[PDB]
Amino acid sequence: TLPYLDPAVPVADRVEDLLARMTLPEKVGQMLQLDARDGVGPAVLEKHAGSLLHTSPENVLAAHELTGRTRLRIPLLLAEDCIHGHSFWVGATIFPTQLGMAATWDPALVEQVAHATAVEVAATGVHWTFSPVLCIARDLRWGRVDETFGEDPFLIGELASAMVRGYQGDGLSDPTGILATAKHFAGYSETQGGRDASEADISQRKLRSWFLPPFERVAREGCATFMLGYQSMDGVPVTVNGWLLDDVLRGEWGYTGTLVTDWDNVGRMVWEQHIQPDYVHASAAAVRAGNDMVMTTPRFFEGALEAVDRGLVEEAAIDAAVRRILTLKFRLGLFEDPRRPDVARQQAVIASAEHAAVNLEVARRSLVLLTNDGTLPFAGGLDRADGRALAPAGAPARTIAVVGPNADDDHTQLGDWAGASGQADWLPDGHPREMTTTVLDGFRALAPEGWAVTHARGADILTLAPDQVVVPAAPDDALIAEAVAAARDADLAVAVVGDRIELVGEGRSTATLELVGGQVALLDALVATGTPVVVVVVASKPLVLPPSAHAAAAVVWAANPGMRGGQAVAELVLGLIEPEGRLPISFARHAGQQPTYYNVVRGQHGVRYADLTQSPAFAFGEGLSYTTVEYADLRVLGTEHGPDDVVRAEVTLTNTGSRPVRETVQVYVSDTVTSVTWAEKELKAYRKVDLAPGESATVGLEVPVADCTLVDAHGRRVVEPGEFELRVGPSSREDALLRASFTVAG
Amino acid sequence: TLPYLDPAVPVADRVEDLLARMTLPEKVGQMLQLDARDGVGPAVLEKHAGSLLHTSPENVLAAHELTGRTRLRIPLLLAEDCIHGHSFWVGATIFPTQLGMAATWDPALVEQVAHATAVEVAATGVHWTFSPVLCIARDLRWGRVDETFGEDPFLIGELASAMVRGYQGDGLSDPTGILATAKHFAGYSETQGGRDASEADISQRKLRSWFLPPFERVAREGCATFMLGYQSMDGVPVTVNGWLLDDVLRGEWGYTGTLVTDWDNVGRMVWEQHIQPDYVHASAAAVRAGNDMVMTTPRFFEGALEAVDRGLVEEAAIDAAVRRILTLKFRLGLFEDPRRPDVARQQAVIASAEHAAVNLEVARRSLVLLTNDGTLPFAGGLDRATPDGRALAPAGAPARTIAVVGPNADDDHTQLGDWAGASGQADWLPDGHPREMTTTVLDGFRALAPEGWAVTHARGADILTLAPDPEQVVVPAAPDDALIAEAVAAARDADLAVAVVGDRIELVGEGRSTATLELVGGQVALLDALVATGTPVVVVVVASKPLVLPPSAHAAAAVVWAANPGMRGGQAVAELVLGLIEPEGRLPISFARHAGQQPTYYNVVRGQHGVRYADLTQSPAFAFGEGLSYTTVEYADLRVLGTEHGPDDVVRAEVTLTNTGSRPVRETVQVYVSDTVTSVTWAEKELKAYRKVDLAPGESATVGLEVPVADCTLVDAHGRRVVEPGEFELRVGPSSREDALLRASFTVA
Ligand SMILES: OC[C@H]1O[C@@H](O)[C@H](O)[C@@H](O)[C@@H]1O
Ligand SMILES: OC[C@H]1O[C@@H](O)[C@H](O)[C@@H](O)[C@@H]1O
Ligand SMILES: [Ca+2]
Ligand SMILES: [Ca+2]
Repeated sequence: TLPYLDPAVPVADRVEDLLARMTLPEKVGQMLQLDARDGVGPAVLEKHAGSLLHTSPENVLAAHELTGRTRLRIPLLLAEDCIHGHSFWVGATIFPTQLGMAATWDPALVEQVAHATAVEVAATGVHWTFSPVLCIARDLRWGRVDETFGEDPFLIGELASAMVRGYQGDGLSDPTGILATAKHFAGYSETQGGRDASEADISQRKLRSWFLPPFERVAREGCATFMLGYQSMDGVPVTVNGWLLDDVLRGEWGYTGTLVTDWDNVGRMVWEQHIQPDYVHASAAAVRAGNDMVMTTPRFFEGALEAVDRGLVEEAAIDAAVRRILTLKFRLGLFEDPRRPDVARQQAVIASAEHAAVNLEVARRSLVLLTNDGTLPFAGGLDRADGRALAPAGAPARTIAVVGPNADDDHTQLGDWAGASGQADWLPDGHPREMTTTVLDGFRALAPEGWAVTHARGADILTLAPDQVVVPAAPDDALIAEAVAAARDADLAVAVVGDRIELVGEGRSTATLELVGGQVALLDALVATGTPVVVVVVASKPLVLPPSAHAAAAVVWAANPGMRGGQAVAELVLGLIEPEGRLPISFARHAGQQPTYYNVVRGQHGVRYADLTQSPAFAFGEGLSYTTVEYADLRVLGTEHGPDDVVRAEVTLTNTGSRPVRETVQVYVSDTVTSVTWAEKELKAYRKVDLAPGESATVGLEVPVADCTLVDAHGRRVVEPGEFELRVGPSSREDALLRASFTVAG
Repeated sequence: TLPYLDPAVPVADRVEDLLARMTLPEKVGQMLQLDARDGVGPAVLEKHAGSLLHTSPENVLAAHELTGRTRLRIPLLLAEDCIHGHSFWVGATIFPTQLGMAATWDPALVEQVAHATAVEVAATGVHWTFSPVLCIARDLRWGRVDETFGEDPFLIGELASAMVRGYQGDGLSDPTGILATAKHFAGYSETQGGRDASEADISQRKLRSWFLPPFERVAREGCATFMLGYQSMDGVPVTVNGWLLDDVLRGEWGYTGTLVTDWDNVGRMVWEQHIQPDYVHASAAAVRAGNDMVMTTPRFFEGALEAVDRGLVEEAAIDAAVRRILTLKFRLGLFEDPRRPDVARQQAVIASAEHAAVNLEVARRSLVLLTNDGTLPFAGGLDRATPDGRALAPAGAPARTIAVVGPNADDDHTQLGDWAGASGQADWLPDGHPREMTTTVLDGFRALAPEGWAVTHARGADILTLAPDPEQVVVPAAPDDALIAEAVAAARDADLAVAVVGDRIELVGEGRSTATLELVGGQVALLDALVATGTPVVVVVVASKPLVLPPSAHAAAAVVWAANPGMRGGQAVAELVLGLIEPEGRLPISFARHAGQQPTYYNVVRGQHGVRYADLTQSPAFAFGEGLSYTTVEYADLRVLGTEHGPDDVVRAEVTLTNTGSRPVRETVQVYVSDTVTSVTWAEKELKAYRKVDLAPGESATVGLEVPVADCTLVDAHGRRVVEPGEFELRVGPSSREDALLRASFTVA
């Protein structure tokens, strides 16, 4: 012999050949992507699926052998959520969540993570990861903030671009490359009340301004697939949104990649949005809008059939989709080699030592030290003789009390979309305990031999009940008394607090942003012992911390740091490493304070709620080191530019302290007068700079003029001639930014 | 002639004769509305202003004398904020705020308030009120929620239409009529963060869905002027927003009234929104967009003169604006009668007996009883001997002590709310209105309590002080142990504790949004302590807007929402607590449990994955429409009388109500429409009609309901309001709570 089974015939012909031998039930199924957990058998055979997701290792094998038993035997596309590591492979390297990786501000490192993940993923016979996420964290209430790279469009585009580069490798012929997905196109992250897939009150211009830039960048860099979001946007769900799918994605951007809906997007139009009366119309509408893959809407099988029967859609539309789908499978060589799982390769690469080393580096670089009264690094800092630290001169016997509900919780440390977070029914126990170092484990392994590490759960967070729902745990006096006694008997109290899976993720938005359960009572009682308290926040997203946390000696943000996270936290507290992370997201002081992202649009009357500052608790870009860096002399080198030039500048940094630092210099551009209202400033560039104690460096900086854009009326992204301001410094706080003027002429 | 002074000459000819004699500075000046507080001399003489606002009484007489000294002697328009009464006339009738009056759900009553206000205003020489407010209260953080009629487009249209009818009376010839203003067109109440005039991230469809309907109503009913909002909307401030001004207001609606900007809109485009490099270009854009009156941007005078000289705008665009302004003045007859203030007329009508009686009725009907474990009406309820005097001690309660506590229990300024007296916007009333005209909660209990009862008072908490910014700043007061202990001691020696809690002016209004919605200062500690005494506590909320109440308030005996009830509000609360009146009010707005719970307005758009926040219910603390009486009312037989209707038809229906208790009630029956399946995502339900029913104890009544099919619309994609054929549910009950609502379906083919 047949022509579609001939690797000498071009793709287009083998497509048309194969299409000609397919029924209409087999063409409809070729768009289908079904849940493998409801039976691989009926999905490959009765329905004629083109793809499977959520496929356990046994079902992966079973699917390949059910393919030999179909009539034409089209190779399946096997897709999995490999969100920060091979999420659901029992012994895989699990990395920090995307939010924790964003704090490294290190795209070369994030490339390495995506590549490491791809090597592990390809070994298990999965071709397609639903990753990276390009949503922008603009409402902290949203449950899925942990899955974003934060609140800046530019940083998100940098890190997601690096993820796509790493996953896909060299192309459709790389053995260890996989298909990436630009995920939740577009606007899914800012919906009413921060709720999951409520209405997005987002106009075309608002979408173009803060949501589309990351997607457009990966779209022109070769991201293989895009995934359509759940949410209705200005009344119209993305699945049937011709403006976004056609005029933008296919039209303005010229994107030739493949589209997959989100889970039951077609069905939800019936029973949840109530914009379709039945599954035949719903199927029909999704066909007209230009969908390729329909994810987990089984009724789309008979729905799209009943709909071509009753003439609601022609057969020639189904063909257009099946054409782009089979084109992809043919371009991967899947009819030649279906990329079966190779057990020998699994044993060679999965959880390899060099993957663990990548994971440790991200962990170490992602921790953000937020406050520090000088208690850290503990006891002045430690050296090693890896290996155990030596006790410092004059600190022979110290006790570190590690307390709080997240101190030894390795499930919460891995976060959502990993292990037993719930989307895979084949890991009820999650990942092997030995692969994860909790905060407790980290101090126990690295403390000097004359030191002691004690442990006390000090608070619970919650229990489940029916009204199903989270019941916050009361403060529990015996539990707190025990943690207090441990702190009263120690030199340092390390309180590990945060959230956990029932307060994170899909359907689990939160309204208060506060520590649920006994944690606030715990923190109050720990701080009142007078033992210095380091608050380590292991949580999916930024939380409102209580006053006692701002009275504590130090605060470390760890954002679900993954499998080596506890090692990094212990190294940071002991001074075995220097802090390097910077916030990719602002921390609100109160849920009502929002919006707290740094790029707020000008215009407000006043600067202040009558009852509350508008200053965020912690701002985008901020983070401490163990030294002090002085910023001085920002000079724009030639202040006049045309629309294709580059703004070049210099700033001088001085390490005026006693320890080395890797500083992250941040470059913001402010457009002084704009035709339409615009952000007060936007991040456009950054540079990491290594500085030895006492070393001073003059640093070259650099922003393309073609990036100093806004979206005007009509909706064009243009550079507008006028005065500009360059703002350079260690964070987004205005009292930390040097500034210098420049101008763009026509 | 001169023909412009000839009332025999048709108006358009008089306009055109006067326009032709005007210099360019005189024409630009006619577009200025200047702040009379800054000096009435330069405004009228040097700047040739067409209008003044915030004009003190001595400045009103001065303004007329100055007009006689100008070249053209064009009579001024004197405009004022008369927002719930003549706000800034030292002894005028101050009614409840708009949020207070909305709880009455009574447009005929609201029309009488506006009429009474208009009679008082017109006696003082003011021609034009910047009222009513049509904004929709959709973010409770917003500082101006008290200026709205709540969160429902339909109720806002009803009451805003009543205000416009009352103010304007018989029209331009009516001596007690005044111009109304449809204020903050449009989208000003839902901006980022609930902040004052941040970005409104409002698309065209959303603006049409929830914000435009009440503006469209009063525009076709003849509202004389529209005020353009501060805020930038999808990048473009209303002031220069061609889609809103031309395509909608003057295109689709054919609106022919006069436009006025909000305060310094034009200049704000330079120094605040940063969309204009200088005032010349800001003035030019404002003229190009089609503005008429430019409020309090005095630099518009030079800027527009430079803009014409440099050729940025054509002089004929100025002429167009001056034509519309002059036409209004001619049609009002200001060139024949400029409507001088009248001292004899002031004495006749201001703070009159019949105006205080309208005030009393609004106040009584506005209180909302939200919770009640049976403690109310206190001691079983009282009677009067004398529909005015003290109540008599009832059977079984000869001696009772009432302890009136709380920061707002005796504070006349807070009870009147923003936009009244000493609220800040007028500088000639330093002590506000005369103390004796306002009955505080305390005053009311002291006047109504039977002879053998005693009324005590303890301030129990402070709310705030002011301080300089930790770079003018609200500093929440600490809980004060002595002051708490004094209110605790008063409560322990009492039968009932009436805790009057809320906010005050520094936590309310322009530039004064709130993030937490909680009671500020020592109020929470005071409530905790009071509830723990064992004496039953009635929590009375005198505040501008719905506050999140602490747990102790939900454990108290009863909770009463009063929303700044005006000068008689304390009489009303005392009467309510004593059972001298029945509760009638119903919430025009929902109460959130936490700022992070929003949105909590009843008409939320479908689509959410899940029902609740993982840490918190989405159920509001109190919902749109609810409110208790002192009796019980059953809703029984909801029946749609014929379920087939077409585009011109009327859905009719019956429901049966029974007063199964021992006490009379005026119940507010509420009618909601749900569009079961829509082409676009839409609200789960919307209020479309309501009706008040009187019921004596034991009485039943079958009640007829009608909703025009032409109101069961949605805004589709393409953005156009249409009834979509299909299935609908009719939901009828005493509130917007789904478990209080009978339902019946019907079809619109
Ligand atoms: O499992 C496949 C998909 O399930 C969905 O419900 C989530 O929104 C996506 O994040 C995910 O890729
Ligand atoms: O005072 C006149 C006007 O300017 C501003 O202070 C307010 O936004 C308006 O509501 C008011 O009508
Ligand atoms: Ca500019
Ligand atoms: Ca319908």
